[PDB]
Amino acid sequence: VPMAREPTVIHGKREVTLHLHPDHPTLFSYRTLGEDPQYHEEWVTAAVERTI
Amino acid sequence: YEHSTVMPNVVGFPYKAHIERPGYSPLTLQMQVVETSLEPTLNLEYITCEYKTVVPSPYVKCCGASECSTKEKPDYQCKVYTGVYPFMWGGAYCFCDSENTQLSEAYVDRSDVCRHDHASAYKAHTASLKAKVRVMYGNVNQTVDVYVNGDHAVTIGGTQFIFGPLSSAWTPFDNKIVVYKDEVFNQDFPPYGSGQPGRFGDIQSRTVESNDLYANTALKLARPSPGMVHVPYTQTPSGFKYWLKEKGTALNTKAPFGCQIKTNPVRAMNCAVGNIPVSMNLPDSAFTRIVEAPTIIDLTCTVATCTHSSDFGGVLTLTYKTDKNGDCSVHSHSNVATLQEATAKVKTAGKVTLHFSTASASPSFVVSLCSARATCSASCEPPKDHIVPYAASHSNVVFPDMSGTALSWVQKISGGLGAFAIGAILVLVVVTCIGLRR
Ligand SMILES: *[C@@H]1O[C@H](CO)[C@@H](O[C@@H]2O[C@H](CO)[C@@H](O[C@@H]3O[C@H](CO)[C@@H](O)[C@H](O)[C@@H]3O)[C@H](O)[C@H]2NC(C)=O)[C@H](O)[C@H]1NC(C)=O
Ligand SMILES: *[C@@H]1O[C@H](CO)[C@@H](O[C@@H]2O[C@H](CO)[C@@H](O[C@@H]3O[C@H](CO)[C@@H](O)[C@H](O)[C@@H]3O)[C@H](O)[C@H]2NC(C)=O)[C@H](O)[C@H]1NC(C)=O
Repeated sequence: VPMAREPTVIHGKREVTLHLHPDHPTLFSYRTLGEDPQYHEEWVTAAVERTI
Repeated sequence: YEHSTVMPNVVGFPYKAHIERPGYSPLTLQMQVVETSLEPTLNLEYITCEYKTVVPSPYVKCCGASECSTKEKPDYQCKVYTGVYPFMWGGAYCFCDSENTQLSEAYVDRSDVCRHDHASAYKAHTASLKAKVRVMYGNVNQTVDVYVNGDHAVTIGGTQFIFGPLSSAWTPFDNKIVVYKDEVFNQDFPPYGSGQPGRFGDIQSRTVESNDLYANTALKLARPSPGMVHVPYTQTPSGFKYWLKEKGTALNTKAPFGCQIKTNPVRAMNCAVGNIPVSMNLPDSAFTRIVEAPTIIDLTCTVATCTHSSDFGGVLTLTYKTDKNGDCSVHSHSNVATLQEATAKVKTAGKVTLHFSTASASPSFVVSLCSARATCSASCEPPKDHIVPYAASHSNVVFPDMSGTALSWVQKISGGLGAFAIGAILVLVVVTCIGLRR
């Protein structure tokens, strides 16, 4: 199976802006590892821009 | 010499323990948690997998009649039809024009590959914690594996270690669990014998090799179309295939405290919560006689730079006066600051350096080199990097010292106001006394 490219990170004040460049539908998901996490998962298809 | 302490259940945290025997020089141990495993206890309920419909060939009994016979098969269905006039490639047999019958038969059965692709329904309770701890002191390295409960003693170089039960009793697994390959789902599955068609658990088996089977898929037969032999039927699609497409999320991407869920066996690893009490029993060979340890007098502490960052962003300098050169044990008696080294090289020059990390604007703590004591105060500026890829190495204590700048200003203002109020009280009391003495 192929491995997708590493996304570009942009640091901020307790925030990360993340650039995504997929070639084909990939699954992107994140969670905050605290007491009460904040879920997410998605099927990225084209170039997007997400803040985490 | 028995001892006890508590260590945080955070992987990679450099915990250091101080032992002060009154007949020997102080000793410092290092304990680090490398790996943990929360192991729940599971009871199997039933096994679900895709089904397969078995439809035998029809038996066209003609110039006569047939009667349906009951059988003990899962979701069995049988009917007899009247008036069929079947056709085949060479022509139509069954001479009798209308006095023919066809018997249809069908039932459900477990699929061929159910023993490679199935979902399990479990009940989880009473998790058991297991850990792997690395300890070093003096010249003794080594890692050990320990059950984290008060009934397992492991000996590491002549020292007996007992790791007590966890402070908290929190588990990420609910009462009911559905396990599929390497994914764990917090799901409420229907009871055995009460499955509904089209959803999860339409067919259930008590075990993968068990002979019994309960299937409810609403299999229904229909009358064949005239002049053909096909045994029509209708059936609600499989519930397992449906569950595969709309199960939704998981526990691997949902668990709190940032701990990965794995399978075979079901466990939750590196899952930081609570405290781990430690009970120890050391022999006399580990300590050093006080005569052999160098004597340290006139210990003073100074700070060069301080930045309360996640990594060790502080430099400390100790000045002293000794008679001989050897090895001391270095420890900090407050959790506001964590030292990087546990032992230092003492020399007749009289200067040693240490590294510490803090999370408060104005830290204040007491540091000991062998038997001497000293008090350190520092002014620390915030760091500039917004985000780092490594965990914090401090205890995350923010409250500044009472001698800090902000607290000093608060003290000054409070003292001024208190002096004003005291003067008010004195004037009022003097006036009242003069009035009463009249
Ligand atoms: C060869 O073909 C002849 C076609 O006539 C077959 O004769 C049919 O035999 C069946 C079997 O007995 C008869 O059915 C019977 O019908 C009466 C009512 O008429 C009913 O009371 C009986 O209980 C039974 O169902 C059928 O009537 C008869 N055909 C005719 C036109 O009378 C014969 O069976 C065939 N040979 C073989 C070996 O199948
Ligand atoms: C007790 O034993 C452990 C394991 O043998 C020691 O940890 C090991 O320390 C050495 C360096 O002294 C590490 O080697 C270096 O690791 C870095 C990691 O980036 C690598 O880039 C270097 O090329 C070099 O291989 C070794 O990795 C490390 N082992 C583990 C599992 O982390 C430990 O130092 C011993 N205790 C004492 C007091 O020395």
